[PDB]
Amino acid sequence: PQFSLWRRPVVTAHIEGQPVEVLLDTGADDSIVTGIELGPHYTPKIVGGIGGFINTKEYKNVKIEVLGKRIKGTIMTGDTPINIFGRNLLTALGMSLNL
Amino acid sequence: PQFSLWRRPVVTAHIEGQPVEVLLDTGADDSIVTGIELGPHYTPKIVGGIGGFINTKEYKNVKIEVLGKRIKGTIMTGDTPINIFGRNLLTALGMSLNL
Ligand SMILES: COC(=O)[C@@H](NC(=O)[C@@H](NC(=O)CC[C@H](O)[C@H](Cc1ccccc1)NC(=O)[C@H](C)NC(=O)[C@H](C)N)C(C)C)C(C)C
Repeated sequence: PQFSLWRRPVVTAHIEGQPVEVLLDTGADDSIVTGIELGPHYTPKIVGGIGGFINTKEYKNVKIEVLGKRIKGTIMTGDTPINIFGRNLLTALGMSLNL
Repeated sequence: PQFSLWRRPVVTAHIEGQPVEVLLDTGADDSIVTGIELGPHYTPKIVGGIGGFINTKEYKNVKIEVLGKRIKGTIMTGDTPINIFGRNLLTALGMSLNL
């Protein structure tokens, strides 16, 4: 898998069985997703960026299958315009930015 | 170079001579920076981010020297909390996201 980046690096991930489209973001410290409900045990958290900050619901031990791999990881749920797979999951997949 | 992503892929860039700390961002289609002076021949653009939109001044063909390569591209000036070098400049550098 190599993303040349001429187009957004989006891929399909299965987060606890749900297919979700996701952007591979090296500029994101965390992974935020909308549209999937992961349940009642989470930690309110806040994440910020261009535009401001949003409130998120942080989940642990989330089962995700992306690019042919199955990893367990932390996902945040919240008011996001696009689903993001941040650096915490990209390191878990062994993905790297190269020049 | 290879940037594994255990820490933020922040690098040093010179935008028309001016140095600035920049985040190489695959989740950014555009490059937005702040604290750099540019040529008042800009066109107002709007840029969306996590939780919001900010007012931007768009400059075309700005000369940039980053990661030892000289490049040219559109950079947006705005009150961004993080200086971002998006895909328009990453592709120009020849960067790739790899698994
Ligand atoms: C916990 O600490 C934090 O929250 C840290 N924040 C971060 O790490 C945040 N990183 C970030 O906020 C880094 C920026 C992200 O990569 C977003 C992703 C995005 C794309 C499209 C639409 C919406 C959002 N890109 C953008 O905002 C770019 C400028 N937008 C665009 O390219 C538009 C869509 N053309 C994440 C929370 C998303 C910190 C740097 C403040």
